[PDB]
Amino acid sequence: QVQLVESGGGVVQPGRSLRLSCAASGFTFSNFGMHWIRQSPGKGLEWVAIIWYDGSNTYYADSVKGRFTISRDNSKNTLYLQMNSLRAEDTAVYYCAKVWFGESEDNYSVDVWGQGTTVTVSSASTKGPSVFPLAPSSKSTSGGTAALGCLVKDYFPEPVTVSWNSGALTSGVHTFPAVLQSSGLYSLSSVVTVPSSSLGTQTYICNVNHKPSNTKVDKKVEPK
Amino acid sequence: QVQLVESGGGVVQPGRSLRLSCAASGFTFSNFGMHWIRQSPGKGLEWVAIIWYDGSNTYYADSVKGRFTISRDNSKNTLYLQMNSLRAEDTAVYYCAKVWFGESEDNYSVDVWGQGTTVTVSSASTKGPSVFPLAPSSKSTSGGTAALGCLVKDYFPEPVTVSWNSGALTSGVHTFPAVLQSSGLYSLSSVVTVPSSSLGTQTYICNVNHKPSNTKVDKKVEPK
Amino acid sequence: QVQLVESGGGVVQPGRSLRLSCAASGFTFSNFGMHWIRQSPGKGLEWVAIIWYDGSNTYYADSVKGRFTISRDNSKNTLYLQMNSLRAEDTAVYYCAKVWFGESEDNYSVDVWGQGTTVTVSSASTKGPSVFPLAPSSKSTSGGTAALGCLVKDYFPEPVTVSWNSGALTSGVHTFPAVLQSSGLYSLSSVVTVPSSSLGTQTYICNVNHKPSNTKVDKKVEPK
Amino acid sequence: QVQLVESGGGVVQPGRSLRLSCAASGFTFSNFGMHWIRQSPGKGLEWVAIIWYDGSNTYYADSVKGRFTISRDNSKNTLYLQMNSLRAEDTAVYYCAKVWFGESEDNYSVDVWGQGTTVTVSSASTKGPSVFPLAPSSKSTSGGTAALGCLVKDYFPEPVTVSWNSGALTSGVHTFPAVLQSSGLYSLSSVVTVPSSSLGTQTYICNVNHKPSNTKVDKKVEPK
Amino acid sequence: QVQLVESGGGVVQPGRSLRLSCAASGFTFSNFGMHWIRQSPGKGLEWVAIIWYDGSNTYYADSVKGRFTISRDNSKNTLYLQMNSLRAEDTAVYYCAKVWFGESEDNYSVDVWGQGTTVTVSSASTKGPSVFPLAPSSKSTSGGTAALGCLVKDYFPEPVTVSWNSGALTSGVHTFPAVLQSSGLYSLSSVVTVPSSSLGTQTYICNVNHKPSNTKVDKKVEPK
Amino acid sequence: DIQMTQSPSTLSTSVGDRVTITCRASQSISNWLAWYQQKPGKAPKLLIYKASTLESGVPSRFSGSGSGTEFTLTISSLQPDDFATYYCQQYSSYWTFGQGTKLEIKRTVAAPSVFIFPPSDEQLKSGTASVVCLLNNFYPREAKVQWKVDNALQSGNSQESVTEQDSKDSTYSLSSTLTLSKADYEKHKVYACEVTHQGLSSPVTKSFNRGE
Amino acid sequence: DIQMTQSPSTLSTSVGDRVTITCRASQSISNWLAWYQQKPGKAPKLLIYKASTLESGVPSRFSGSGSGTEFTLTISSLQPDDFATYYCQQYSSYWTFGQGTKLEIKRTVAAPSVFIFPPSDEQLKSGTASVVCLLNNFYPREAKVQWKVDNALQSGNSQESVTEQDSKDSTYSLSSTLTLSKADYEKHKVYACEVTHQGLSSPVTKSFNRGE
Amino acid sequence: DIQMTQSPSTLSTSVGDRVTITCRASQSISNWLAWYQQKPGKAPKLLIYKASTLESGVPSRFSGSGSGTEFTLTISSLQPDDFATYYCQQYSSYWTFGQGTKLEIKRTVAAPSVFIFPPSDEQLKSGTASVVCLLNNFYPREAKVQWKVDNALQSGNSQESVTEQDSKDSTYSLSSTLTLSKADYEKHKVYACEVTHQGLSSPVTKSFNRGE
Amino acid sequence: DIQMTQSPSTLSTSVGDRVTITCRASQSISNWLAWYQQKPGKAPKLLIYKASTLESGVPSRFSGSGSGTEFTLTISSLQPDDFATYYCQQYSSYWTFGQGTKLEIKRTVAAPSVFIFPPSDEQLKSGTASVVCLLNNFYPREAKVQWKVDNALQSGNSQESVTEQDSKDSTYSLSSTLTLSKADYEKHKVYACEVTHQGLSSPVTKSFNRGE
Amino acid sequence: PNANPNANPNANPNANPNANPNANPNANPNANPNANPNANPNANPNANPNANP
Repeated sequence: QVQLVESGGGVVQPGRSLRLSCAASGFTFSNFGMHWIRQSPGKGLEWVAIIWYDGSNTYYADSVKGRFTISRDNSKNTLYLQMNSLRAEDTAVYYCAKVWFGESEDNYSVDVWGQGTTVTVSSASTKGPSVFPLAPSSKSTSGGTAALGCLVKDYFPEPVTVSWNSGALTSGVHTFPAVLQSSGLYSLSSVVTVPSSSLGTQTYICNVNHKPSNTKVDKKVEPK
Repeated sequence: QVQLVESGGGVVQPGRSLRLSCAASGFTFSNFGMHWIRQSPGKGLEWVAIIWYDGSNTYYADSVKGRFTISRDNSKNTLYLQMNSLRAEDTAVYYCAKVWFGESEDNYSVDVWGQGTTVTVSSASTKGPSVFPLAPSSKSTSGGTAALGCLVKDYFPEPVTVSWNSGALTSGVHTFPAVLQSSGLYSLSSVVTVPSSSLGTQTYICNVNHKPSNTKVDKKVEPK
Repeated sequence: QVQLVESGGGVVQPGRSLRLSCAASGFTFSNFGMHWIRQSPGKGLEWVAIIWYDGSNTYYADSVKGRFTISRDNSKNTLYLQMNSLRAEDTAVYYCAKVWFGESEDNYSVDVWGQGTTVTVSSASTKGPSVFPLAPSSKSTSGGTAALGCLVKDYFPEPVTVSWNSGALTSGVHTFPAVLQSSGLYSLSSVVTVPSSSLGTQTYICNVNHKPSNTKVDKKVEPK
Repeated sequence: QVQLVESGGGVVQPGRSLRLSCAASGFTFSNFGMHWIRQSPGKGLEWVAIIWYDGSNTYYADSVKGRFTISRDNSKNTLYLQMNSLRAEDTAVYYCAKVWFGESEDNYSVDVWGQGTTVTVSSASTKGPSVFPLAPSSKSTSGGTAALGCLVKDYFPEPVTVSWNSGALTSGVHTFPAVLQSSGLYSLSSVVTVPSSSLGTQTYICNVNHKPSNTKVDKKVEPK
Repeated sequence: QVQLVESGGGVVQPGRSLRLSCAASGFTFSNFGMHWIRQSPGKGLEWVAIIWYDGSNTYYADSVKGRFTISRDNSKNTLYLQMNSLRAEDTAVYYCAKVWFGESEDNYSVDVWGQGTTVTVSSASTKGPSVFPLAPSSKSTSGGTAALGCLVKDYFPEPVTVSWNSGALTSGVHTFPAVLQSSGLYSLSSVVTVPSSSLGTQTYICNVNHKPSNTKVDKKVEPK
Repeated sequence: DIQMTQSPSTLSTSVGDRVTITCRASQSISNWLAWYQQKPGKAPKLLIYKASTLESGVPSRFSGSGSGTEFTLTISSLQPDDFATYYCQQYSSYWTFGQGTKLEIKRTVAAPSVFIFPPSDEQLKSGTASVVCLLNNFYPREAKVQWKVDNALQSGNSQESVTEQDSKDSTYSLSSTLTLSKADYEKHKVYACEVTHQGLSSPVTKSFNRGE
Repeated sequence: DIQMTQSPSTLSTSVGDRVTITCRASQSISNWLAWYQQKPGKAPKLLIYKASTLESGVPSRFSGSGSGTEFTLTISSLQPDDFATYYCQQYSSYWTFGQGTKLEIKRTVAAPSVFIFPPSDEQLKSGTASVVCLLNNFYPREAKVQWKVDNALQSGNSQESVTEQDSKDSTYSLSSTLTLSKADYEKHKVYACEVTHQGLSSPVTKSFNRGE
Repeated sequence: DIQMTQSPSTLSTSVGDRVTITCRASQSISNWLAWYQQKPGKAPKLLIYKASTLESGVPSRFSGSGSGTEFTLTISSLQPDDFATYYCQQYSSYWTFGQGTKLEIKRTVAAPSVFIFPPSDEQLKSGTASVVCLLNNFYPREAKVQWKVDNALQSGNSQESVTEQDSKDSTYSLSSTLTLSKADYEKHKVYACEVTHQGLSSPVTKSFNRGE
Repeated sequence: DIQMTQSPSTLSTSVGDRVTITCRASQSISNWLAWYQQKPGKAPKLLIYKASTLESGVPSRFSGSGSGTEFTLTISSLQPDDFATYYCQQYSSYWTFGQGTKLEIKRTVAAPSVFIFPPSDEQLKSGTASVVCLLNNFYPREAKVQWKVDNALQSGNSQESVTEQDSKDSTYSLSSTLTLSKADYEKHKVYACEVTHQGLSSPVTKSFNRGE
Repeated sequence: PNANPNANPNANPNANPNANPNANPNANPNANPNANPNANPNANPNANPNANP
């Protein structure tokens, strides 16, 4: 069927430029107009640009007019979005989308969305995480259940993976979504509930992995 | 004048492929777009595909999208239609057609149709017919007129020719169009009204001919 | 500058063929498409054919399609028009013309026209004219001015030259354009106004010359 | 890598002819089209001519059409430009340039430029320069720094070289670009800043050299 | 029919030169252009060079331009490729290939490939292999089936042949493809599954042969 | 997908009559509608485009009208060459044709002649039994044939075939074929075909007994 | 430089199957695309040119389709002679080949036989230690082999080798060779290879002790 | 003839700045626009084609954008090697270049040092009189020099020449030459050049008397 | 291999007529087409090359036209010497000829004279029986001859031969030879040849009895 | 009087598929001026088989 694959996203310092591409297949790309639409946690879904099938007419949202340039290569079946002078608020997931087929006098929107590519505009430098133990004790015990975890603080960029005992422990694991701090570094927590009767004898190690920095940390969590 | 000649049609098992061609003459073939349009008794007229004069844009009906490929060879003045993964419902007569000349902003359709080529998608094997006599008697006599005939059953594929007394008897002959049965074999009847006073003395033989299987059967019809 | 020279025109019987040529100079002939356009008193200017720079696409007017063939020889810088099955209405002056240089998406026409060559389609045979005097008298005198002339009737083909007194008399001479008669022969008149007081003393002779038939006639016009 | 070397430029009187050549190496010369492009201070960059790889098609700018002839010798890997009927405005630096390799349906321009050769169209006769002293005094002193120089006036053609004290004085030297005067003769100035405490005691001589006329002048500049 | 025979391949040190030849028969060699195409496990199929029938035009891939030279001897019906400044990544199987016959304006590729000749660019010195037994025991036994083998390690260059019991044992033999090590020496393994009830009584010997160094080693594999 | 619908499906008319056929679209197609004529066993020919423009070479007795969703084709005076099937085609969004209207030759009513044929002994030996009911030279075409086997109506085991209008007398002929296995055929006694037609005051029934 | 890409990289199929492989170009190459077949240890052979023209001598069960940037090769009914590697090639601008698609013989699932071999004493005397893990007669080809030295995973010190599909039963064999210095080998005790495969409900682990 | 126009004509910038220059065509040229860089006294080098495709070997800090009639060239972070003149070129219909934009090294304002030189006795003996006014080490380049002879402004008898930016301190030097006949020169007394510059609160005037 | 096709294969024409024959190629051959004339029992002669260039010595009444895949040869005014066979030939890629067009002398219709000859007793003694049916002085060339032996049509045992147009009256003659073994011949009685021709309202039949 | 930004941005299937007879017949000056690597490299069978002379 119709398939759209975005590429080109990544981390870019503010003020630099970045060019996103969208490869289309499964349909005659040159016969359809296309949209770029972005989604961010702060503003939700936000339309960015539209281009005609032949590129003759282009339109842009007011917040991006004069900075973004949408183009297309019908010989390569590729849609492009050149983004210049990026600001912090442009961090979002960008989707390309295909206009549906309709009647000649109707208004038009999109029916098939691409997979999406993440763009993160930040002045933070690549940095491995700090792993701190969340040690269980009597003050974090209610009955026969205790909670322990690992705090993964001050890392950039996204994402990081957390496993327990090389993946052998998955029941009761809650890895929270990362939060952006004032320093531009991300931070999250991973917690697990265990039987209190197993504390002191069963070994629990959290395995934090951060591919952008090739960081691998195995932190042992012991009770207090 | 304008002339279009289709070729390449025939019997094909479901799931196999077949390539139809359309030779054009009498006009500048490379200057016009072309259509392929099919006609079947079950669905009537049904548009299949369109190709631009230079082949840059092609369009297909939804029922054939992804299976058929239309192309053209302007150096040979030939239009092609490669049909893959044929289903039973694709059995039809296929016409190539020429787009008319019009204004730059008008919508376009076809003005000249080709001769047409028959495509039959069936899993039946080539088989000669069984010719059985429909013998006249008192129950098929009203006054001085009687009716007799031949039933041509279980043959494949179309068509078959029926003559009476080597063509000497044509007045009052009615050969019905063939009907396709549940078994995938065709069947038809041919009847003729004769003077009752000729029964018992004049010999009536129906001559069934089936070129695809080289079947020739002369069946004698005797009265009761 | 740009120069186009037509050749090949003449008198041709209906049903015969004729080949026109157009020699081009002053520009790169192989880089431009060309037109043939004809002009007749009955139809005015009338486009005939167009050819692409490489000859790949040719177009013809509806009234000539199937009878005329346009071609070109880029190695010789020559444009050709083979005319078959000529009809009477094809008699006209034929010009070759050069397409102007423009933008890639514009429509195109011609900017430089050739000199023109005359084509006369008629079944009339070559025949010299009959010269009859238009004799002045009292009925062709008003005051001191009288009118006399020569009638040049039933000649073919065009043209004919008329002089008066071997060219010594040119003031006041009016040679009318020839008219084609129902018999397919042309006819015209040449008149001159002279002082009535000079009649009987000044000798007036009209000299008709017709190179196609080598006709030379000196007709003396005497008063009545 | 790719290398282009122009030759043949020089001084030519208006109305005369001149032949430029361009030697190519580092690539298969016969497989690429070539451009000649010129640059002048009055018009900037200005395309002159283009030739196909086999020489079959040539194009020229309107200002040179009919006077310049571009050709090539693929056996010698040499590009030629014969310039006839030269005008004053043809004085410029001429570069040969190589067309880049691209797709079959793209438009084309040049990617590698040659070194360039200077062509000066002038009716001026060969003439050595006049060297005049720019004498320092109290009116050309600000603090401990004074300025002196040499005015090199009325020479033809370019170029001339200026040094001070046989090259021993280079700090603070400003040799101005030559300017063309109404008389067709060039003129320029060379200035140098020196310690005011050295005036009257340190000897400063400017050495003007003009190879076309074998002129060597050592002019001492003394205060007044 | 068409036959192509490559020759000239072998072991060459990096930085040295080598000349490959391709003998053609079964067709008029002088009437066709030729290609050289190479295949390596890391890059797959890779076009190298093309030469015209008369040698007037040659083309090379970007990765080999300036180092390889393609030529031909139509009097000997021989195609040549002189390769200078060989690098390690040039190790591949090289095929010569014949261009197919087509139309004058078509694009062209190859229809008949040669047999291929292997080129190995390595700084390793010729060295015989070390043959070590992979002895079966209780730790390599599951039921009545055991596995044993021979490891042929640290040899150069390719190839080596391995047989068992002078070829008398072929059922159940698996000789793995050789691998190139960081030291430039090759290594491979050969394994066989045998009935456990035959251990200690049936004799199994692996025979490694290396014709370039005339190495023959018969290693007996005994259980532990 | 724009649906097209033509009315009427069949029109009985005579030479010299004024004929009007209609064509309707499921949505507005502006004026982008074409009319095509097709004669049996022959390729279709273009008659009208833009709903009202006459194709070059088409006689003036054809005219088109209509806009939006309703269109009509009018023949002022029918001629024998005009007896054919007429299809409309929208070309506003892709291309879809109507079901087609066949212009039929109107004549006086003629009741069918009914004949029945039993299965031959050779076909019975072959393992099949075909019973044939024939309606000869009738008009108009609408008729109903019901098979009754021991007074039991059959359904789903018969097939009908109808001829085109005869060129000489404009009549129809229809054949109905009842196909049964030898066991089904020999498991019953009475086999009848009953025919009703607007030219028949009462239904006509022909019947036989197996073996009779 | 036009990039070519073929999908899928490997296709498991059986005799009589309908096979379709796809090939895409980084830019438009019009119809100038050829398909070449290559059997192992043999030179490539031309099958199709101009994307849809069958080479002389090629059986009709091969067909090509596609234009612009997407092309497909279709085998209507697979035959045992068609098990080979198929390459597409653009020849619109110079010549670049795709990575190639290998048609694999589809068969039933067969679990691997796992054997482990320790380094020989002679190689240890030579200064090197090779440990061999063998997977015999398995299908499909996808499997994972992890080396563990005293329960520590190794990386960058092993090499894998795979045989082609066996002619008799269409199975694979795999060898994994872990290479270590004599000092590294004698500085540890337990040596294991762990194997995972989709036909195995649980991972299989073979191990030995140095000196045992 | 397609006219090309570049803005700005001159742009003063510093190392590390983001530079954007624009180029407009008199008519639509689609995307057929190339950008060329030229260093003084050296041949131009190709930077960008198809308006946004980076030439091989060109550092990534260069980028192109634009389509139709408006195009831009952007340097994300200026480096000292990038101080050169940039020309755009349409190649949609023949080939025409823009006037060029020169990227200038921005620095602080520095007022000019003014020097005047009278005609030499040798040139006066030759029949001509050239008076030279020199402006040394000033920035920016824009300045006005007016010649006044006995308080009368001169026009059309002077020529100016400007040096390029000094490699060491990025300053300019300017020479103005006033040329007069010996009779005009000896028919007056006071000779002054008046200079205005953005670093000068008031115009500076240097003058001498003939013979003094 | 470029296929060539000429139409019509035979054209009946008269002196003074305007003749046009056509020739088509399976693919584009540009203008590389030649026309050759061949008279029966004589070598072919070159008429036209490059599709429109007249060979030296060829009268001006011959002309060529056409380009790409369609070409025509025109004779403005036919002359009696021009009754011959005309072949077109592409020479764009190797050389292939058309089937040829034979110009036939058109004349009035003349019915054939039919004669039959039985096998001689000497040939019957030799073991073979040839029966000969003769059609004399007929036009046009199309005719049908059917052998009937005791009213049974024969097939595959006869051969026909046709003469060229007679120089004096432009008529044809045709011989049909039925060949049979002596045993096959003596196993029947009546031997007839039936002849049909467009100038005959009814077939003409000649017959004899074996032994008569 | 402005353009409807939400209008049909696709390509009308029922557009003009023929050739434009009034389109550019001239030769494009800035077209491909180089040689084609994948041109015909084989000798021509129907080339000149005689002397120059």
